[PDB]
Order: sequence, then structure tokens, then C-alpha cells
Amino acid sequence: SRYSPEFKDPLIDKEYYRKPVEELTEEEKYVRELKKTQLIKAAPAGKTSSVFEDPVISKFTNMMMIGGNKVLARSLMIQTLEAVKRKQFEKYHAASAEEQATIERNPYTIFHQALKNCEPMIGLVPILKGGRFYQVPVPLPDRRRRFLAMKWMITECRDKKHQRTLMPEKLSHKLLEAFHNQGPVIKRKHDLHKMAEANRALAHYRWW
Amino acid sequence: PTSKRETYTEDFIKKQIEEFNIGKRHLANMMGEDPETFTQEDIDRAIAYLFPSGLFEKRARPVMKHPEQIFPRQRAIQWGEDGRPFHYLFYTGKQSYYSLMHDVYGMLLNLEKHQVIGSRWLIKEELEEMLVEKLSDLDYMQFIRLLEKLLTSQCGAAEEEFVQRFRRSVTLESKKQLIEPVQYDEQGMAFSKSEGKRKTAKAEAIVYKHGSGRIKVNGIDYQLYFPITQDREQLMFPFHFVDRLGKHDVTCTVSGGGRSAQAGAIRLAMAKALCSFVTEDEVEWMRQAGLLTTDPRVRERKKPGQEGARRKFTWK
Amino acid sequence: RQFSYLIENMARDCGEYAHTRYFRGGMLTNARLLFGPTVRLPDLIIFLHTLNNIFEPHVAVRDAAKMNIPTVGIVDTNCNPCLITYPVPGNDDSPLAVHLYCRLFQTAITRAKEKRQQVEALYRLQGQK
Amino acid sequence: KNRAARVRVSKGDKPVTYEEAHAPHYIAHRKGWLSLHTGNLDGEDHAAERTVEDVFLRKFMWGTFPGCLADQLVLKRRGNQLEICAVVLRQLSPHKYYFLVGYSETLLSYFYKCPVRLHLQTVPSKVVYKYL
Amino acid sequence: GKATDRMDAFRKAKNRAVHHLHYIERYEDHTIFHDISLRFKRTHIKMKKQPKGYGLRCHRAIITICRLIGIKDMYAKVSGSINMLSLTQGLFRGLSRQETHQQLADKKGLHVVEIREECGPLPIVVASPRGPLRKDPEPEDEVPDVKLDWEDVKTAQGMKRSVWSNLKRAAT
RNA sequence: GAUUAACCCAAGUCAAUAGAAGCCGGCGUAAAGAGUGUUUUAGAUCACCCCCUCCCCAAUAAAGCUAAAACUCACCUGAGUUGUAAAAAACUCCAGUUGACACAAAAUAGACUACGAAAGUGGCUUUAACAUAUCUGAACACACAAUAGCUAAGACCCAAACUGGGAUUAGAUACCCCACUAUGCUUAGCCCUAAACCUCAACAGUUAAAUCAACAAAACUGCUCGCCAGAACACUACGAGCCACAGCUUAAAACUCAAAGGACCUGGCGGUGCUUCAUAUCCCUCUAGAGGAGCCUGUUCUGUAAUCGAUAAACCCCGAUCAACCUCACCACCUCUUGCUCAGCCUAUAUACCGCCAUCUUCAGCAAACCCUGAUGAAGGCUACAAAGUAAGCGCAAGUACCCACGUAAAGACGUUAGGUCAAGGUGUAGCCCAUGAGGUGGCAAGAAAUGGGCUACAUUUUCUACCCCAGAAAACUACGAUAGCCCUUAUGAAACUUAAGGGUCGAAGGUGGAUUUAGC
Ligand SMILES: CN[C@@H]1[C@H](O[C@H]2[C@H](O[C@H]3[C@H](O)[C@@H](O)[C@H](NC(=N)N)[C@@H](O)[C@@H]3NC(=N)N)O[C@@H](C)[C@]2(O)C=O)O[C@@H](CO)[C@H](O)[C@H]1O
Ligand SMILES: [K+]
Ligand SMILES: [K+]
Ligand SMILES: [K+]
Ligand SMILES: [K+]
Ligand SMILES: [K+]
Ligand SMILES: [K+]
Ligand SMILES: [K+]
Ligand SMILES: [K+]
Ligand SMILES: [K+]
Ligand SMILES: [Mg+2]
Ligand SMILES: [Mg+2]
Ligand SMILES: [Mg+2]
Ligand SMILES: [Mg+2]
Ligand SMILES: [Mg+2]
Ligand SMILES: [Mg+2]
Ligand SMILES: [Mg+2]
Ligand SMILES: [Mg+2]
Ligand SMILES: [Mg+2]
Ligand SMILES: [Mg+2]
Ligand SMILES: [Mg+2]
Ligand SMILES: [Mg+2]
Ligand SMILES: [Mg+2]
Ligand SMILES: [Mg+2]
Ligand SMILES: [Mg+2]
Ligand SMILES: [Mg+2]
Ligand SMILES: [Mg+2]
Ligand SMILES: [Mg+2]
Ligand SMILES: [Mg+2]
Ligand SMILES: [Mg+2]
Ligand SMILES: [Mg+2]
Ligand SMILES: [Mg+2]
Ligand SMILES: [Mg+2]
Ligand SMILES: [Mg+2]
Ligand SMILES: [Mg+2]
Ligand SMILES: [Mg+2]
Ligand SMILES: [Mg+2]
Ligand SMILES: [Mg+2]
Ligand SMILES: [Mg+2]
Repeated sequence: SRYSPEFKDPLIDKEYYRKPVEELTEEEKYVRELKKTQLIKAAPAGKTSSVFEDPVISKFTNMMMIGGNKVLARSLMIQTLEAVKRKQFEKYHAASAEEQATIERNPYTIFHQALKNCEPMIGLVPILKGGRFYQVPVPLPDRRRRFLAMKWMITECRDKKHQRTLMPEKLSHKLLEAFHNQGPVIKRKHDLHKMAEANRALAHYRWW
Repeated sequence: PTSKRETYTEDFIKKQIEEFNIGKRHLANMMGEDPETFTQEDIDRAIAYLFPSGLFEKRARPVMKHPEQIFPRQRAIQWGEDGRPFHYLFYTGKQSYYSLMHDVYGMLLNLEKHQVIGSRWLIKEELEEMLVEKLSDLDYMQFIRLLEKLLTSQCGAAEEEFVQRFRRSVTLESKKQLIEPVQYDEQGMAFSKSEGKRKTAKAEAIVYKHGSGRIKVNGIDYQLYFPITQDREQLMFPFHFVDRLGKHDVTCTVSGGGRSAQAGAIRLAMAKALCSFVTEDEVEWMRQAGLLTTDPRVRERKKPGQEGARRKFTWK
Repeated sequence: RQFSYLIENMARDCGEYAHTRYFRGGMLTNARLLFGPTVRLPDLIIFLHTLNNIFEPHVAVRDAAKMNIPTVGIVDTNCNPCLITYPVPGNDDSPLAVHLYCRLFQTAITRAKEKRQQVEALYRLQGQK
Repeated sequence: KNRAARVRVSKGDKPVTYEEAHAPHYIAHRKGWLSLHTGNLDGEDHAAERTVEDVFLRKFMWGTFPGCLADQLVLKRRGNQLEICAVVLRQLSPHKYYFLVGYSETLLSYFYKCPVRLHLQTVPSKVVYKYL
Repeated sequence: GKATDRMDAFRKAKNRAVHHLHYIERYEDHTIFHDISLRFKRTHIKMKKQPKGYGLRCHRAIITICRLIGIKDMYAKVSGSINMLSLTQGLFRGLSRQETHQQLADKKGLHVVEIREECGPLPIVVASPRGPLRKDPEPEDEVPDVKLDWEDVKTAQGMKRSVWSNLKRAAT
């Protein structure tokens, strides 16, 4: 790293600084003065102080990018958001008066919830006991299950079963199926849940 | 034995003091100066002209200094003709270090009987110069533990002077951005000019005090110059943070680098020039947000035996 | 350590040398290198405590015998007086005794130093006339 | 391990010179250059012909002043002129030094068609920087 | 002396030997005061006091040391392990712990008289006590309970057959 | 071995052989206290004086007894029980509760330290009962002696050699699972062994002196008995004796070697322990890849009349920042001879070397000179409320370079691998000298196969075009995809199917890659 350990990460939160001094707690007040002395890193290009910034949609864009082509990864994400937006408007005008109250049209609320319906609770880790590897169920951490949800959605879409379908139409179709708890990505979570509950007899091999 | 440590006595150093004084009057005759008012800075300037050396090491270049700054301080003879050591702690090996611990421990006993920012404790390397004695790390810590113990107690006025000697000073540079001088153009509009740098991109930004939020990069509207939204987001960031969008007119000229290197360089220039039209408190928030710091991340060089900067050729 | 301050002061008071600190191996058996070739070692070592902090004989007891230096020592009931030339058997722990030894050795030494200046002055004065 | 222009450590009885005590990675940090011309500058030419003259001159002086050279030569070029600067021992008689100066100056001036001047600096004994 | 070069080991050993010197007492400056028979570890050295002209008839190393000490006449036999270091460390130990005739007189407060066949029955006083001479003689013992050496008893009774003893050799 | 010189003895020399010098030392581990006790003939002086742990805790033998667990049977219930790193086999009148029920074996106490000659003895009770008023005293006398084992007759819960079955394994006459027997138990006889080792004889005594090779369980004295004298052959052979008949006891030699052995030190290693770690690292975890296809390229095999070198990590687009001729050292043919050189050699040896490097090093050591310890052995050398270490010098570090203090370069000691290179050049030694030298002409350097590295791809986050980021087309047998093949032209050059570029034709495999594996904060 070209930054020294002295350099601290910057805080882009715009509503934090505005906080009145009257609300500042004694511990928080101290921190603010301390940061003045500290050196701060330059904010990276990815994150700004905009009101539309979403850390989950920026991380999902970085996990699809290939070779630093972020203009294409971001383009696919926005096309997908617009495809989810246009498909729900088409399902809202053709719905009954009482069916329109249960139709979500915000593509973000769909993206965050669909990824939450794919997060597994427990995973399988190979442990070496008696010169053999056993896939014992282990509790996945919060980050791990948030990462697996994104990786599986991108692997399913990348999978070469759909012969000639553009990513925005594929990613949009999988996000709407996981929103209703359907599709292979959800099924892939169940298959990992069915193998962790069948091999619960080997839940003592692990130590941590 | 052929290798002997170069020992310099007082008589040898006394003859070196006379050659420098005479050489100091000769060097002033060469340059045509007055010998009396010929300081050491002029000697360093005259020796760098008469003996020009481009050696990167400044300790390997010609130097004509006073013998007290060249020759190191040496432990003087520690006994008379009879052979009795002057000091009573000679046989300890560290008579200077132990005489100081004996004095500090003696002042801590008197206290019982009758009963800060900008300063740092003398470093180990600086404490071996006051005593002319080699000191281990552990011995230095022991000495610091007694001084701190001295401070906690209700030390008298004299003791404060004693401790102060071992407390060196550190000049801390206030982490405050340098405001640019507001200028005025022919029409009378106020503005501030600053410069930025990102990778290989260099940018100059002029920020007018009053404007309608119009930005011209190299004479072209920013949206035309920057098609990618991300680049435009970087331009907005400084102004959005200080909640003053659509209030200034910017005229910048960026050269070098690429698409994303040019925006970063402009962001930093605008941000620095926008600190003159905001309060001191807002400038500190910009600093804590990473808007006034120059990103030092630049491309790393490739090494002769590797595929890349850090990537290695495949191990067979 | 309890009497380290007291001994160092008395040594200064009586114009003599002290070493109440950690004995670096070689002070005596290696003085030429550590101090120099023309160094003069002690002619008499007075041990007020013949043991170290791990209840074992001080290394200087044996190092002074190798350099044929006469030693004086205050040996207690758990001390070794075999290499000590003049051993005084007494308590070496109580502070009321160590103050006596220091007061006695400091007085006997100061007297002799003042006794020679009287014998020399008489000899020098008598010699002149 | 790297070997170039390095004097390996010894018991301490080996005396080395300043130039001999520094390795190649100090050539521009603690050392200068023994030859100074323009051949190797950007846009200059005849770098291969100034080099051959240096290799021969150092050998001509080593065999013409045998046992008398305390340190390496410092070759200097200013236009047509070539200046050889040398540190030599005082063992040899001065009469023989003046002979070798007029013989080497003249011979090398007719061989390289240039004015050659040689500047000797006698020293009692080989200056020692440290003992490796 | 220990070093990597053999010439460096000679200096260390040579210069350190003058700081670990012994003083060996000599009877009439040519021999030991009495028969010494010690054992260092596993090495046995049995020295014997001999008259002038006998020479050194001992282990070759003992002959080197004795010349250094100044002992012209002495007989020694080495048994057990012939380790040079135990023979050297054991010889100096026995040669420094030998009691002189003056000490013997002071210890017992009596006269030490030397009897020689060449001088017949004449009694020669070699040492006398500085302190009070004892008026009572040492109680005579009919038989002394002293441990003997079979090698010496076997020689005096003419039984020690050896084709290597008392062989003609060079002057030592 | 020859030659020269020298050394020793000398009318002798000195090869083979034989002989001459052999007991007062030892026995914890080197060869020796032979399993135990008693006595005899005798010896000793520790026997009178003169004195201090009787009895009781797990001695022994006999008879009797039984608390816990188990087996078995019966009832009731259930449908399985066993086995384990994980399985199979086995069993299914099986399993669980309850109750009844031993010729087996004896938790806790026992953190005790006792009895007995030793072996050995640890549940309860009772009887008998535990030699000796000096010591010593036996391979064989006399009497005992764990386990195993024999013979005979009983018993039988469990365990269990053998055996059988199941599994593992390259194999498995083994380790793991199951079942079962001899045997372990009782009675009566035999056998007579042990790492029967507290490897440290019995009795009496001492703690001073030289404490004492080492280690272990401090070192000695008196007295006596027993044993032992290089290793191995040899717990053998023969002989004798024995209820022993594949046995035990006692116990040699020949051949053979010049060592074996005991106890330490250092270092290395360990499918060695603890603890703490690894940040691109050991493993998992993140990302792009490799191995799959084609091409390029190197190597190995094969081939050819037709180089050399590197070649586990640390070789393999390595020497070469480079081979059409030249380079060139190779092959075939021809030619020259003081030869471009006061010659020459790309001849052998890198295991003679300099020189330049690799590697551990993505280390932190290295070391002169002293000192001390260990009884002056190889060896070793710290404790900060400090206990023998001090240290110039080399390195690291620091400085420097590049965009700073960061990071990256560079640097990186001593050593290791007789690591690499005599073909950079030089060079020691041995070798060739009408040829192992020099020159000319022509020529080969391929590909059944295998392998390493790389390039391009298998497409839709793509293809083509315009633009350089608000587009329009394409899109599976005229798609994606060759830098290959074939043909032509051009460029360089004296010389090009041959090298490179371009165009045209052609439109293959391939559809995401097994085992494994690389790099990166
Ligand atoms: C000091 N010498 C050591 C000794 O060497 C010996 C070694 O002797 C060997 C005999 O010839 C052989 O018949 C004998 N072979 C038998 N079957 N007996 C070896 O056992 C014997 N080695 C030995 N005892 N260590 O080989 C011989 C040629 C030797 O060099 C004679 O001096 O033994 C060697 C190891 O065997 C060591 O390497 C040597 O250092
Ligand atoms: K045992
Ligand atoms: K070891
Ligand atoms: K691949
Ligand atoms: K491939
Ligand atoms: K080499
Ligand atoms: K050679
Ligand atoms: K060469
Ligand atoms: K490849
Ligand atoms: K393409
Ligand atoms: Mg790259
Ligand atoms: Mg005391
Ligand atoms: Mg034995
Ligand atoms: Mg026994
Ligand atoms: Mg036996
Ligand atoms: Mg029981
Ligand atoms: Mg008996
Ligand atoms: Mg017998
Ligand atoms: Mg027997
Ligand atoms: Mg038996
Ligand atoms: Mg039986
Ligand atoms: Mg059974
Ligand atoms: Mg089987
Ligand atoms: Mg049975
Ligand atoms: Mg036993
Ligand atoms: Mg006996
Ligand atoms: Mg034998
Ligand atoms: Mg047997
Ligand atoms: Mg037999
Ligand atoms: Mg027989
Ligand atoms: Mg090859
Ligand atoms: Mg040719
Ligand atoms: Mg050739
Ligand atoms: Mg090599
Ligand atoms: Mg740096
Ligand atoms: Mg490097
Ligand atoms: Mg450095
Ligand atoms: Mg096509
Ligand atoms: Mg083509």
C-alpha cells in the first residue's frame, strides 16, 4: 500500500458531520477532535455522497465486472433495474384493483429482498478427521451468506444454459423469481440446507 | 595488528581548530568576501561551487566544517597520574547513567519527607549524547519510569527544570488546509484558483464566488466532456457535500491521464478552490471526507524477472 | 537495593568508590578491555553484602581472589567466608546495623586520610628546617 | 550471491581503499566515475572509441609505472585534451618519474593524436580507508 | 588454547599460562621433598624422591614440565589412563600440596634430621621449629598401619621381572 | 616400481618363528553380586563389656463365608441387538426393566508403605503360625521358587494363544471387528525358567580427608564368600546329571576381526510434544488462470552422415535482448603447413581455479581479540526487582534512488549444495602439433510419440461497422473461432516453398476442461 498506517479511511456520510454539537456525546465529541489530527485517505471513485448510492448494488456490480470494464457492469445493472421496473408496471396495469396493493414496483426493494431470500443459514465445510474429509455443517457468518447470494445469482445467469439471452433479461428474470421464493438460486439454497440437515450427525467433528 | 581505532586527542583537535580558522580566511579571499562576517553557510556555498559533487549521499560530498562537528565526542581520560578515578562510580561502567539514577532517586526521597502536548521524552539515541555512554533499551526504560514517577509526585520548582531537560520538543503541523487568496478579475468577479493531481493527470480550476453552476472543462461543457456518469458524480461531490450546488461557476483545464484520472484531478482542484468560499469548519469536514488529499496511488513498475509489477512467472 | 543509595553516598563522602549495581562479568578479570590498559584496579574491596539477589555468593568474591585483591566482608549465617580475607560475622539485613558498618568504615577511612596529612606536613616541615 | 566489485570480509588484516571498499550500487551515491567524457550523454557519439582508449591507458600506465600506482587512474577529457591524474608511491626516484612523464605523454600524444598531460600526486603509502 | 588456526592457539595458551602459575617447592633445588602418590580422576602418578645424579626417569611430558619447574632428579610412574591433561593437572596438584621439612617441624614442633649412608651415622638437621620445641618424643610404633604398594614391595624382594625396566637411555 | 640422495646398523643385515616382562585390579550401566534361604569343614574379629522400634497393618497353610458385577432361567414389554476413525460379518428363544441365582475374580480405603527368605502378598471370620543371644558360609547338599507348560480327574461367568470367518492392504500367515478352544481356577504329581533387575552381595562402621572420569541412586573403610579378564562363535557342540525327551542346568574350541563396548557432547532428523504463528500463505476462504482443443515455442525420446551446455526445488522462449549464408563449434568432400599472432586448439578436467551467478535469503545472523564456567574434556555462556559475559568489524538496520515518513527497487554477511559455466574471456594440470590446428564448397537441424511454458479461442459482459462510450446491424452447418494449411504479391537480402507483413482462398478441432496445480493484499 502507498498509504501509511497513519492514514485512516474516510467517512462519506453527509448527515454525520451535520449532527449538532448538542447531540454529540462525550465519546463521540472526542472522536471528532481526534480525526482533525489524523491523516485521511482520498475517497475512491466508486462511492460518492449521492442520495442514490447503494452499497449492495455497487458491490454486485463489482462482482460481475470482467477486466476492469465497469462501464459495462454498471450498464447491465441499470438495464436490469429498468427491466424489473418495466416488467412490474406491465403487471400492475393488467392486475385487478385489489391485486395492485401487493405489487412492488421499486426495483431496489426487489433487489435487496431477493438477495435476502437466497442467503443460507448454515454451510458445509470439509473437516479432516481420521484421514478423511467430512462435509460437516458449519454456521456461515453474516458476510459469507451475503456474498454467496450474490455469487450464486451471477453464476446462474452466467451458466450457459440460456442460449441467446442478454444478462439484463436473465438477471431481471432471476430476481423476480427469488422475490417470490422461486427459481434455481433458491433451490440451490435448499439443496445446501438438505445436505446440512442430513449430515448433522457429523456436527461434532468441528471444534470452533 | 594493523587496524586501530582512530583516536583523536585534545592536542590533535587543537591543531585542527587553527587550520580551519586559517582556511576560513583563505576561502574568503578566493570569493572576495570579508573574513570577519564569513559564516558557515557561505562556506557550504563556496565549497559546493569550487568542488561540485552530484553524489546523492550528502555525507560523501566535500565538507569543510568546524572540528567539533566532524570528530565525534570521545570519553575523556577517566583517571589522574596516580590512577584514582575521579568519579566514585567509575567501576560500574556507566558512571554517567548511574549518577543520574542516583540523583533522581535522591529527589524522590525528599518529596516524601517534607510531604503535555508538544513535548516528548528524550529518545535513546539522544540520551547517549548527554552522557557519552552506550545504553541498552532496558536501561533507558528504567530511567523513563523514574522521571514519570517524579512527575506524578508534587515536585518542586527545581525538579520541573530537571525533568524539562529530558523532554524534547516536537513541532506538529496543524492539519489545516491552506486557503487560496481570493482574486478579482477585470469585471470585478471574485474567484479562487487551485491545482490538482491524480495519477498522471494535472488540473487547474477557477471557482467563481457567484455563479449558476456552469462548468467548462477545456472550453467544453462538462456533460459533453464527461459522458460517463461516474465522472460527473465526482464533479458534484465537492459541492454537494457543502450543500451549495448551483452557486458557483467553474472554468477548469485538465491535461494528461485518462477519463477517470482527469475527474479526480478536477475534483481536488475545485475542492481546494472552494475552501476559500466556505467557513473553517466546513473545510475540516471536506478534509475528513477525503476531498482535499492527493491520492498517492500511482502505477507500480514492472520487475525484470516477473510478468508484472507483483505477478510472477508461472512456477514450473 | 534497599541500601544502594546509602552506600553510594558514603563512598562519595569518604572519597571512595562503590558498585551497588549489576556486576557485569569482567569488571575485574577483564578491566583492560573494558576500561583500558593503564587502569588501576581496587586495592581493597569491602563487601557489605556478600550474597546476590538469588542468595548466592557475589561473583566479585572470587574475581577479587583471582586478581589477588584483599576483600573485607560482612558475612551472615548463610554466607560463605572462605575466600573473604577479613570476615566480620554480623547481621547484613537490618538497616540499624548497615548504618553502623557504614559509619564505622567511613570514619576509619577518613581518619587515616587526615592522619597522613599530619605525618607528611610534619615530615615536610621538619625536612625543610 | 553477488560478487561484482566486492572485497569479501576477512579477519581484519586486509587493507582496502575507498573505491575498493564500495560496491557497484554506490557508484553514483558514494563514488564518482574514474573517466569523465561526453560519449555516454544523450545525443552524443563515439562512446565506443573513448572506452577503448581508457582500457588501454589504464594498462599502459600499470605496466609503465610498475609498483608505483597507489590507486586507480582518473581520466579527464576537455575537448582535444586528455588529462591523466594518478596517485603514485614515493619509492621510485624523481629522476625516473620525469622520464616516464615525458615518455608517456609524448608516446600517447602521437598514438591518439591529442595533447596528453599527466599529473602525478605522490603519497608515502597506500591510503587505507578501512581494514576488511 | 582453542582456535581454528594452530598458530593462534599457541598464543592464547602461552599468554594465559603466565596468569595461572604454580610455585613448586624444591628440596635443595633439585628434587621433591617426599614421595608423592596421588590419583587425578583415573590417572595415577607415583613420584619418588631421588638423589643427585639420578636424573629424570619419568614420562616424557613429566620430563618437560620438570625442566620448566627445575626438578633435576625424580622418578615417576604413570598408571591408569595416560591422558595428558589429567597427567598435567594432577602433577601440579601433587607437586603443590607437598609438605616441606620446615612445616613438618612447625606442625610437630620437632627437629627433622637427615640420615645419609655416605655421611654414615652423622645426623644432619635440615629444619627446626621456630616455636617451642616439644620435650616429649613421638610415641614409637611397633608396626605402622600404612598402606603399602605391591610394586615397591615386589621390587625390594627381587620379584619384579621386566625386560623394560632400568634400560640404558640418554641423559634427561 | 625404477632412479638419485639420505638414515640406521655393519661383516653382517633382519624376513618368518619361538621365547623372555603378566595375579594385591575390578563386579549399578563396560566382562563380572551367578533367583532365595539354611548349614557343614573352616575362617573372620563386627562375639563379653555396651545400650535404643517386642506387639499391631496386605506372610504362609487349612476350613468356612459373600458385597458388587456377570451368566442362565422365568414373567412383562418392545422389534431389533452387537461392532466403530468408519464398515462388514455375526446374533435375532435377541434386547430392556424386575426377581432368583458361582469350585470365577476380589472397587474405595491405599495420598498407607506393612508382611515374608525370595518368589510374592491388598474381600470377611476363625484355628495353627512367622528359625537363630557373634558374623560369614554352596549352580550341584537340603528346601523353596512368578508366568508359561506337561500328565490325570473335575469346574466353567469372563477373558483368551491356536484356528475359522469379516475387513484393510500391492500383499497381510499382522495391527482393527466377531466367535470359539488349549490355558488361566480346584485336587494330586511333575517341570525348575525370567529384564527372578531396587541390574547396586552378607555382616559391622564412618561422614573427616584427595568429594568425585561420565551418567545413575554422594563417596569411602574393615571382613568374608561368589564371580569376571577383547569381541563374536555361544542362553551353542560334546560330556554328565535330572519324573525334564523340540527340555533345563553346567559349559569349550577351531575358523574370523582390530575392534567391540559403556557414558557424554554437538549437529541433523523425527508419520516428536507444548504454546504461538503463517496475509497471498501451510489448509479452507476471495479472483483470474493451467491441465481439455488448435497454433507458437522449448525439452525429452526416436531419427539423421550431421554440435555443445543447463536439466528436482534452484532445467525447460534457460546461455540466445535470438541459427536462411555468416553466426558455426557440427557432418561429408577437397586443400594448406613456422601457419592473422615471437604460433595455434570451442581438446579433457567446473571434482584445480579466478571471474560472474543461483539457492536457502519472503533469513538473521557472522566474527576477530579477550574474559569466565565445566576439577583447565568435547563443549558452553541468559533471568532487568538481573544470576558472566564484554565486543571492533561484516551483515541486517540506517542512509540513498524513484512520486514523501509509505511502498517498490537496490542491498543482502558467513556458510550450504565439490550447485552452474574451461563454449564470455583468462588460466593451473595432462594431451594434439602434415593435425585434436587453419581455410574453402555443399549440407542437416526433422517429427510416430510424450511433456513444460505461452498465444488465441470456445462467444452474447459477445461478433462486425461508425464513434471513442445515448447508435445501427449480426447471431449456429455462409454464426463465434486459426497468427495454421494452400496460392499469389510485396519487404529485406547476393540468395527466401523457406524469414516477416499483407491479400485471397479455406471455415477444422473446440462448446469451458480428470487427477491435480500456479500467481496475486
Ligand atoms: C580406524 N580404522 C577403522 C576400522 O577400519 C578397519 C576395518 O576393519 C574391518 C575388517 O577389515 C573386516 O574384515 C571386518 N569384517 C568382519 N566380518 N569381521 C570388519 O568388521 C572390520 N571393521 C570394523 N571392526 N569396524 O576395515 C579395515 C580395512 C580397517 O580399515 C583396518 O584397519 O573400521 C572402519 C569401519 O569398519 C573405520 O572406517 C576405520 O576408521
Ligand atoms: K529392574
Ligand atoms: K538432537
Ligand atoms: K483452460
Ligand atoms: K491447451
Ligand atoms: K564458481
Ligand atoms: K582450461
Ligand atoms: K573459459
Ligand atoms: K498452455
Ligand atoms: K475477433
Ligand atoms: Mg496484468
Ligand atoms: Mg542475611
Ligand atoms: Mg555387564
Ligand atoms: Mg541379585
Ligand atoms: Mg538367572
Ligand atoms: Mg475386594
Ligand atoms: Mg549363614
Ligand atoms: Mg562353588
Ligand atoms: Mg540356576
Ligand atoms: Mg515353578
Ligand atoms: Mg498349570
Ligand atoms: Mg468368551
Ligand atoms: Mg484371517
Ligand atoms: Mg475353556
Ligand atoms: Mg520381580
Ligand atoms: Mg552371600
Ligand atoms: Mg569373549
Ligand atoms: Mg534360557
Ligand atoms: Mg544346551
Ligand atoms: Mg548333551
Ligand atoms: Mg537441445
Ligand atoms: Mg557454410
Ligand atoms: Mg574445432
Ligand atoms: Mg561449481
Ligand atoms: Mg524506504
Ligand atoms: Mg530484489
Ligand atoms: Mg538497506
Ligand atoms: Mg464466418
Ligand atoms: Mg490467413
